[PDB]
Amino acid sequence: NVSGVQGFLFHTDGKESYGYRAFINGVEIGIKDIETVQGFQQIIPSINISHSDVEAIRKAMK
Amino acid sequence: NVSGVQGFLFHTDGKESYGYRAFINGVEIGIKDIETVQGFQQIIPSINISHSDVEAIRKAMK
Amino acid sequence: NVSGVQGFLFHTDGKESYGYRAFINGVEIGIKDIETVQGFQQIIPSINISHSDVEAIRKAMK
Amino acid sequence: NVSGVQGFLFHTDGKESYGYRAFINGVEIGIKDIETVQGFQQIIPSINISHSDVEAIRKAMK
Amino acid sequence: NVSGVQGFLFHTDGKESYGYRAFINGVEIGIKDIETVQGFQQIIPSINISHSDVEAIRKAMK
Amino acid sequence: NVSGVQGFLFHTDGKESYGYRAFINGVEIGIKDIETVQGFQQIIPSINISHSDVEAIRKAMK
Amino acid sequence: NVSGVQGFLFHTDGKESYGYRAFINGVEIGIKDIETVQGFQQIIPSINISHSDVEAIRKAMK
Amino acid sequence: NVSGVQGFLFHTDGKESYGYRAFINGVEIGIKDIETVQGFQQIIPSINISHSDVEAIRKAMK
Repeated sequence: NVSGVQGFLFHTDGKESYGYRAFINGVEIGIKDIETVQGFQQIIPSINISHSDVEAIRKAMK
Repeated sequence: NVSGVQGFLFHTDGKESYGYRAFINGVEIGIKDIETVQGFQQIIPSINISHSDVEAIRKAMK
Repeated sequence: NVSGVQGFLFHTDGKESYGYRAFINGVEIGIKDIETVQGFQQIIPSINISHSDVEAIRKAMK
Repeated sequence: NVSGVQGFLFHTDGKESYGYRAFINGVEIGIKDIETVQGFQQIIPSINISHSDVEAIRKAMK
Repeated sequence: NVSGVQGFLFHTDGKESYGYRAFINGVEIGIKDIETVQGFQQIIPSINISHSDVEAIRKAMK
Repeated sequence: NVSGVQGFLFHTDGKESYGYRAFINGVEIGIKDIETVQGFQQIIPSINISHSDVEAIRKAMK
Repeated sequence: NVSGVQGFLFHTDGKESYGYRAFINGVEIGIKDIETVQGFQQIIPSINISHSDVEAIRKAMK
Repeated sequence: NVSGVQGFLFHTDGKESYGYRAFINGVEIGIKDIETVQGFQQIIPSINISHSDVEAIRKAMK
């Protein structure tokens, strides 16, 4: 993996969107623009996580 | 493995269901929503574990 | 190996069964239910070890 | 990966261009010349990042 | 290598047989039963080592 | 990678040549002879970097 | 590499034989029996080194 | 790479030959015999390095 990035994008398609976020090298960030989502989709996976589950996933990606 | 996640989802098809859970980077979490299960099934395996065996698996998975 | 598990299931088909056990990440456990055996067979190998040899294998997986 | 380089080029196709930049082994640099962009595109990925998201990516990429 | 085992079985086909033995994660053990030999042949290689050479191999294999 | 070398050759085809250089295992060197360039091109990549960008790349390969 | 062995067998076909030797996990040993040579040829490479060069190779495999 | 060797042979086809040499696990050695060159060409690459560039390569290869 030449990119130097490990992690994933996450979002929900449920009624209660939080937009897109990512874990990148163990750091959680918000992604504001569509362009950046598409850019990182070239190099890391993009999965669905419901709003109610984000807190637990945060615990495990710490 | 670009995702930065090692682990697995687990559930039982037996009578005493505990829903879905996962080990994610050595942290055990409960998973509240179907969308999250399907999200993580994109990047980690999903296996069956009896209610009766979770305690021993917990011991191995720190 | 995305599962975060290294190890193997072991059992004997000799007259003197000890059921199924596993080394998971260097930790020995007993597996009580058939469902759990089949689940872990999705991600780690499953080999035969006679009852008389388990003590030596324990020494080496310590 | 024989190059000894992990990282990526990034740029925006939006209105507020910042040219090309890169993370190379966790160091952020600006890239002044087209020849260098084309050189590094031989060994590292090249993705789109909005001007608005660079600050968060910076935080993840140390 | 998902098994968490690195090592090999060894035996001699010469006149002074010592049965089967193995190095498993740098620990030397004797193997008492055919079932165990066949089990481990599923996950580690099995080679020939003369009785006369075991002492030197021991020195290398710590 | 059996060669024990990670890095790359770099040069510019711009008007202002600095000849060939390389980062080899994090050490920057000049390559004076054509024979050596061709030799290392057998084992590491060879990319273009403009003279104006070498200073930044040096910073990141430190 | 599941064998837990890194190294090589070496011998000379020059007039001045030293028999077979090996570096196994950074430890030099002599191999006395043909059976052991053939056994290790299943898992590590077997190359030619002249008697006059063994001293230098020893220096580098230390 | 099962050999436990990382490195390369080097020589020059220029007028000032130094014979064959190698870096083997970060140690530079001279190689006295053709048989050894052919042996190591089985496990490590063999490249051209001008007499004039050896000093710089030495600096990188520690």
